[PDB]
Amino acid sequence: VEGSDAEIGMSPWQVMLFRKSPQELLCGASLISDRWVLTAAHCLLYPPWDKNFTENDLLVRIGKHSRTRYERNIEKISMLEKIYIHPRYNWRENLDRDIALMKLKKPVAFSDYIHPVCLPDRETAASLLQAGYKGRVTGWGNLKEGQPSVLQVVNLPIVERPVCKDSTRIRITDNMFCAGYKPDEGKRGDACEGDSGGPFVMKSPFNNRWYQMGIVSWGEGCDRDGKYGFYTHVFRLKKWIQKVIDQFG
Amino acid sequence: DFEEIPEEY
Amino acid sequence: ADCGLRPLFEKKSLEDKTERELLESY
Ligand SMILES: COc1ccc(S(=O)(=O)N[C@@H](CC(=O)NCc2ccc(C#N)cc2)C(=O)N2CCC[C@H]2C(=O)NCc2ccc(C(=N)N)cc2)cc1Cl
Ligand code: NA
Ligand code: NA
Repeated sequence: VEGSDAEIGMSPWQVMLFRKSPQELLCGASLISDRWVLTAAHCLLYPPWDKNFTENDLLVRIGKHSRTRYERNIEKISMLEKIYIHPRYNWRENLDRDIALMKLKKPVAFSDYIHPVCLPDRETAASLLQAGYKGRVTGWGNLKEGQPSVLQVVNLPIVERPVCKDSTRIRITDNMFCAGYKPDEGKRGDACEGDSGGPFVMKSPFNNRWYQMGIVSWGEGCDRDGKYGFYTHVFRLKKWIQKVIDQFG
Repeated sequence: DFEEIPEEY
Repeated sequence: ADCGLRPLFEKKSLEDKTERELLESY
C-alpha cells in the first residue's frame, strides 16, 4: 500500500527471497528458526506462469531494510539446502494451502537485525484470530497496484469470513483468512505483488511476543475498495510444518 | 535495480 | 526460545511507533 517505512529492527524475522540470475526480489518470507524460512508456495511453484524454482536458483537475504542495497555488515545471505511445498497446495483453483518451507545450508547468526518470529499454538490462534483484531504485514513489494527504497509496514484488521467470501468469486477455504479496511472504514492499505510469502504478524498481549499468523498469499489487485488481501492460515497448517521440521531437521 | 552482491554467495 | 522478542524493541523495552494500534484493537 499505503504503508510506511519500517523502523530499523522492526521486523527482524523478515526475509527476502532473492533471484540469483538475474538479480531481483522474488518474494518475502520469514525466519522461524536459525535454519528454517517460511514462505508462500506460489513464490516457488506456479505452473500457469511457468514458475518452478529449485534450491540452486535462489538466495535468502536476512536482516535487510533497504530493498536494493547490499547491506554490508548487517544482512546475511543464505543458501538453500532444500525446499518443501505443501503436498496439497492448490495452485489450480484458489491457492489453498499456499505454504512452503526452506531449509538453509548453514545456521544463520542472530543479531539486532535478525531474529525468528514465533509460530502460533492453538490457544494463541484462538485468542488472536478475531474479526477486527489488527495484524501487521511487511514487504518490499509494489507500492501501488513504484518499488520502495526500504521495507514497508502496514497494520490491517482481520475481516469476518462472510465479508471475505462476499468480496470475491474465488472459493475461500478454512486455510485462508482475509484482512484490510472496509470502504466505509476510511483508512486503507494492502499487500501487493512482491509482498507475497511475507508475514502477517500479531503481538500477543498475553506474553508480548510476535506471532506469525498469516502468509501473504493473494488478492484481486491491490488496495482496491471492497477487495481484501488473503493470507495463508499458518495455525491451520502447523501440523504439516511440524512434521517437516520433525523429519527433515 | 539491485546492487551487486558479493560474488561469494 | 526467544522467538518473537525483538532485540531493538521488546528486549530493551522500547515500543515501535505503531504497535499500540495493534494492542488497542485486541
Ligand atoms: C490460483 O488461485 C488464484 C489465482 C488468481 C487469483 S486473482 O485473483 O487473480 N489474483 C491473482 C493475480 C492477478 O492476476 N491479479 C490481477 C487482478 C487485478 C484485478 C482484479 C480485480 N478486481 C483481479 C485481478 C493472484 O493473486 N495470484 C495469482 C498467482 C499468485 C497470486 C498472486 O499474484 N499473489 C501476489 C499477491 C499478494 C497479495 C495481494 C494483495 N492485494 N493483497 C495481491 C497479490 C486468485 C487466486 Cl486465489
Ligand atoms: Na463470493
Ligand atoms: Na480493499
